[PDB]
Amino acid sequence: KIDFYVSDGSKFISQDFYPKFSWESTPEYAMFGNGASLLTPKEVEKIAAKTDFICIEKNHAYRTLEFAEIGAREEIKNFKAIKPEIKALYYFNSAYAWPFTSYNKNFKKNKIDDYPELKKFILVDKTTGELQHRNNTLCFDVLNPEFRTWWVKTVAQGVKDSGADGVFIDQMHGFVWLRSSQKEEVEKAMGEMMANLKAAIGTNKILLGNNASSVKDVFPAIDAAMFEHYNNKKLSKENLLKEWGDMLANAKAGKMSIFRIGVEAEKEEASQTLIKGSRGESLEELSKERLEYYQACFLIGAQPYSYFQYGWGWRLDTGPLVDYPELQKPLGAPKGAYKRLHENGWEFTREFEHASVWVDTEKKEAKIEWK
Repeated sequence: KIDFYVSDGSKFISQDFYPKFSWESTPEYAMFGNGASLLTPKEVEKIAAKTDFICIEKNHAYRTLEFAEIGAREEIKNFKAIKPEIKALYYFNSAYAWPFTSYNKNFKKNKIDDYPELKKFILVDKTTGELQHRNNTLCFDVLNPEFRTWWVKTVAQGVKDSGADGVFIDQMHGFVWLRSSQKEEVEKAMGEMMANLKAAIGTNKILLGNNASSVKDVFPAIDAAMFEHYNNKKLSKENLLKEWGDMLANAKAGKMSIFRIGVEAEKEEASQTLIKGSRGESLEELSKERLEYYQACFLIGAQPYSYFQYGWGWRLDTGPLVDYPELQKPLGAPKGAYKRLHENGWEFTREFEHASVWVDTEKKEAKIEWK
């Protein structure tokens, strides 16, 4: 059992441009943005002391540095100055035309008709002739080849401008539910756009596909994938079990996995009715109560170059600054694959050099015993 040992006895072959990795403690990925401001230097140290593998989210500091990719560029620079080994990822959505970057600034209801060349990249509602939207965010059309070329170009420009080590690509679906008859064409178009992005990107850049581990046409192009656990089904005992096999398959293919948990996805009765700072306090408390269970779920399936993300959202103030001491306890190399304790139960165990993991994904209990 070596630091690169895959749970099935095979060996992980990292590429040279990948993030640092070790089993010393629970490996951590942090992903965050704050539309309001840049991180203070103290906050950069807090996050940089937690993670060597970070991603800046869709609107970071846009309200004070005008454009999200300028926010990202600022954090890339601040983190790498103090920790040159840190990898920092840009963010870009494949589907929702968030107007936070310079690249997307014209996808607004007051600017888009000044840019007919860009409007043509968007899905139109056939009955009304109006643009499809969600809270007035428009929808890219992956079936449109001029859009795919523009998008690849735009993503590469953002990575290059920001100096990031790669990009987190969010959304895989291609709004297929609005064009269900062309599901096959949507899926191939997505895979093709992702393949073209990987080729256009510098060959030392990490391409991370959110929820892409099982997206057959996209998998060949990505170096990394996130498991986002955005709903109840994703958190089901059956899907956690599936995901452990997916993490193995990612490892075998040379790819990184991010196992992200946000406790907001539980819809715990604890948060019902609450708003503002009060809702925040309840979600933080819930993250601290649930950490052992969710840490165990990751550890059961952990492979080399897999990382845990934790909190209760995607912001600077939903986890990265929060002290979770169990994520810093000594872990060590795993001692082989997990075990399903007995047939048709949902208890699983795994042992590491400095810890024993038990988790019941049916009754949502866990115990990590630290040595």
